[PDB]
Amino acid sequence: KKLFLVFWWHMHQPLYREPYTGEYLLPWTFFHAVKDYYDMPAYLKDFEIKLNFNLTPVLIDQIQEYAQGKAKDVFLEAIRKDPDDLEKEEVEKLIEFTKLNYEKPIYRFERIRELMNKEKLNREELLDLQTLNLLAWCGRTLRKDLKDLLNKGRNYTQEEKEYVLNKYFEIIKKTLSIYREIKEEGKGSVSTSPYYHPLIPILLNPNCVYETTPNVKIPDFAVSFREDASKHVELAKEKYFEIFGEHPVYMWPPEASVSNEALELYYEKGINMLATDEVILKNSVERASPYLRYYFRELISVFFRDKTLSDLIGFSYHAWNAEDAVRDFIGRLKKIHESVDFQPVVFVVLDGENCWEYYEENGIPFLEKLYSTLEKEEWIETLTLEEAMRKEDVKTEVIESVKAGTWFDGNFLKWIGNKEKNEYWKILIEAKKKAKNDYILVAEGSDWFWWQGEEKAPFVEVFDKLFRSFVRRAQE
Ligand SMILES: C[C@H]1O[C@H](O[C@H]2[C@H](O)[C@@H](O)[C@@H](O[C@H]3[C@H](O)[C@@H](O)[C@@H](O)O[C@@H]3CO)O[C@@H]2CO)[C@H](O)[C@@H](O)[C@@H]1N[C@H]1C=C(CO)[C@@H](O)[C@H](O)[C@H]1O
Repeated sequence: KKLFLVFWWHMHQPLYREPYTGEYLLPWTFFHAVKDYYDMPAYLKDFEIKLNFNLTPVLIDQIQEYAQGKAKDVFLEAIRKDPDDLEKEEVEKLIEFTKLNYEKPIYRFERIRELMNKEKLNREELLDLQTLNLLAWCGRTLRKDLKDLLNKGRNYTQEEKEYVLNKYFEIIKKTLSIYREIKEEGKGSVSTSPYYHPLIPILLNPNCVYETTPNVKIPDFAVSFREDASKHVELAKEKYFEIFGEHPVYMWPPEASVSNEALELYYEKGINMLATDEVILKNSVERASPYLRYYFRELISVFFRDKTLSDLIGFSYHAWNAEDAVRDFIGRLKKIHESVDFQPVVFVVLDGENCWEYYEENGIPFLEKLYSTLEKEEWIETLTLEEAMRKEDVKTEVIESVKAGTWFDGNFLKWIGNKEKNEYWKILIEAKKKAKNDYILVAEGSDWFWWQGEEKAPFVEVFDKLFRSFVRRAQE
């Protein structure tokens, strides 16, 4: 009697490329590419387990642009330059980026603490600030290859910085290749999402928000987004087809967001299985066990992630020592295994790149111990999405209706329902009436609405510039 364990690591960035200048106004795609997007699948080179991944099409587009040498990344240019060539504005951006990241364990260099205590930085201090920002985002693979430069911690030269940059771009250039490799080796399945990571249930029917939050105010949706919802899914199938050579049959719904109408759309577009959140299941059925494969109206298979386990990795275990965290996680799997007489399917589904910066050593001791342990546990079998979808010795249940929501409290309030978020929807609605090109799809991404109207969101001015620039460009 096995426990079936399914990891599904979701990878996404919104489009940081400003459409009029072509400039990447934030470096987050570059930094998560060199830290996470190659290294997370590359664990499969060292550990005999299965791991699955979601890649959004808009993330893939940007990874490609960086790999081809065509991304004009303004923050990265401030890092690359000799400090004597830095603009006043660039020194400020560097310092402010450091301030934002200063307390994360991956930034634990005493030299960074020194540099932020200084009133004015000379050329050598700015080289250290530049290079330590780079090295803070070093991924597992190059953490081994560049170990000696990392331990130096100070006194970096321009040549050493450029060496690190070149190795980082080598990692980016091999990123799509490693997803193709682990896929064709059967070591993991790769899914995608609707193209720009929108909230499909809202695009199909904004009234679905009242299924969970009847008191919310939303703007006047005087235009239909139903066709755009279909386009996000169809364009995502095409982008995935181009990269991996087949149409995707697994999709991760952005923000775990489902509704009865969204599930119908995914079915109509040929998607065979998706996953969503345990809160949705609890809101939708009485006996809400996440350890079964569900069939929505006999149309499409649905797994509900184990929210506790997913949240322990995503939010809890950074505050734990690595050995104790793995002990805790394995202990919880043992409890699940002996809590049922059938073989439970245990989906662990979360962002694949955002939690690690808060762990010691970028989460590498944790994942190395976790994967080493799982590799050898005889009562656990990790599965690909394909194996989970087609496995015969599991329990199943039919579901006729879901209550529309997301994995954030089972509702849509993180993206709609206050004056500032509603203003973005109003802007989008107005622009859609006059839209002439697919930049309107870019502006439908969930990310713009998440950062709008929030207390101190970092660089929200940049997200705002991007959203409004895409909305402007969509009408031209
Ligand atoms: C400002 C923020 O930008 C970057 O964050 C991006 C994430 O890295 C991406 O993975 C993507 O996240 C979305 C997920 O895919 C989705 O599943 C859901 O979880 O929503 C996410 C938000 O839409 O897109 C993000 C940008 O939209 C950057 O990587 C990240 O570090 C930056 N976070 C800063 C913000 C705050 C306050 O919230 C601090 O807590 C962080 O420490 C800062 O680094």
